[PDB]
Amino acid sequence: MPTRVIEDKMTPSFGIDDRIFLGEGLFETIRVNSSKPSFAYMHWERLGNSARQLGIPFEISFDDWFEHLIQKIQKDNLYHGGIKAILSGGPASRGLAERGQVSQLIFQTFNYSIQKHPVRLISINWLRDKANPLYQLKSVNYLEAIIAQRQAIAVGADDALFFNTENHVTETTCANLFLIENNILYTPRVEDGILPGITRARLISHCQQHKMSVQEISLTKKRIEDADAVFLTNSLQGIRRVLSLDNIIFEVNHPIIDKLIFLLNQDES
Amino acid sequence: MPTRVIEDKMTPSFGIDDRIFLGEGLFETIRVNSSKPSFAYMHWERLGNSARQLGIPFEISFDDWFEHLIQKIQKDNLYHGGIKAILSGGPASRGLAERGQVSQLIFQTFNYSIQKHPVRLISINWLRDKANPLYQLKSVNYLEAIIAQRQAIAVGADDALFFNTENHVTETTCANLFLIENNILYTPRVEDGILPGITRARLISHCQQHKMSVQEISLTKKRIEDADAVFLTNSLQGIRRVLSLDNIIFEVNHPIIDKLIFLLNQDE
Repeated sequence: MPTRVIEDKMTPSFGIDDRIFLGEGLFETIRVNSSKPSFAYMHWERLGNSARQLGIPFEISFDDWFEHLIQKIQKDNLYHGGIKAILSGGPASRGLAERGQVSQLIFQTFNYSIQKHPVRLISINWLRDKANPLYQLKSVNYLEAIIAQRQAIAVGADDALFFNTENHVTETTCANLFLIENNILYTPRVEDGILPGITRARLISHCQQHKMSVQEISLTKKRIEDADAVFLTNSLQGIRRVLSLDNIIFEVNHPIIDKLIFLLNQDES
Repeated sequence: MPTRVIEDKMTPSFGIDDRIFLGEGLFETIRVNSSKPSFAYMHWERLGNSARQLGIPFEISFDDWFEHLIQKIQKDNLYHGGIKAILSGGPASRGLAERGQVSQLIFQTFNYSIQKHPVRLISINWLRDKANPLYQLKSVNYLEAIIAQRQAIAVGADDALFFNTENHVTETTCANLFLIENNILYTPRVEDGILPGITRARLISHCQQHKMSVQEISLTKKRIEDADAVFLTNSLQGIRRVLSLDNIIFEVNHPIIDKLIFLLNQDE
């Protein structure tokens, strides 16, 4: 059977012959609320879609996936917190284009605090090609993000914002970006070369259900600078308000943001 | 001691809290010939330079490094083959900008096969910014290269050639590139966003020593399309001849290539 969960016997890890050491690995970071994994299906779907694209087996049913998440939450006594799933290409013979016959999955829980202070961003100087497939995969290849976040921290900021080679905004090191102008929501298109976030997707669905105008379009730096508000989304933090980008301070409050926080919070899927 | 070697106790690995699983890892691939590692110093120097750039501790002296290599060669009965050194950021608390207090170093030996057939390359469609620091580091973040290599194999090619956002050649998935035009050697500049190869640097040195004109300059796709010959360099395979890039076919012979193979082989 071509996908193996590595269980505790005490924390599991990947062996040195695993292709995850060449970067052949994917992850999902799942919020746990009241001992229940939030949006377990959407995380499974995305992980499987990405695995398929990379040729990595992902032969674990949704029910078994969900059961594994529950057994981890129960064993580690988690109520609120997170679970990270890491899928490796697996042990394989040496060679860049070799193929792991059996992929390996590890689950790990953690506890963390939701940060409520608004975030300070800096723009990164190097650009991404929207055609580079790496940027639509939640992979283990995060050094770029690490370097960018360290630069942000070095200059007094919290996180870094990337742009593509058409000078359009994509995302930060860990979150999708939204802005609000004249009570209309804007966010970069999937085609701008972003990670298609689950939280982003949920927020768009909520807006559609509530007939709140939301536009998926290519956004220049000037659009951000001129926004009424700017905020970020991800599964662990939900919506995070943005105080500034480079030398531009924003108002952090908006009724649309409070409404969206409420709606994301009520979701028990 | 902020750098720990993980020894056999048999095979060692990194723990799940290690920042290597976020991509914070560097490597060196060292050729071994008749039980002797090749250019151990240049490999140590590069890894140290990169670790310093990333803030990963690398408190291992060259003598210590060399001793580790020889001990591993001996223990594994390695005569001809390779040694891969992997340096991880190490265990750390959760967070993307957290820092490993103690980096971890693991050495592994392997046999490998020498491939001498002239290679067929394809050009990759997505471009890299030369200002993206990733591309000058020999890191564990090789998924881009994996995807590219798989595309090359799908159409019966051997390797894939990357370009930067100024439409200049950089490197392949595993090797630097050189071209010959009118008996002059040309190779992309380090500033074009390439890994500064050891084999590349050795070749530049041999050319200088033998009065061979060698130009480190930005190269367009057209320059390569018009080249007399094209070849690749890395530690394990040495000089590799190039038969084709996309639909463009090259003569694989050139007197300069023969001379350079001779000169690099004394060293190996």
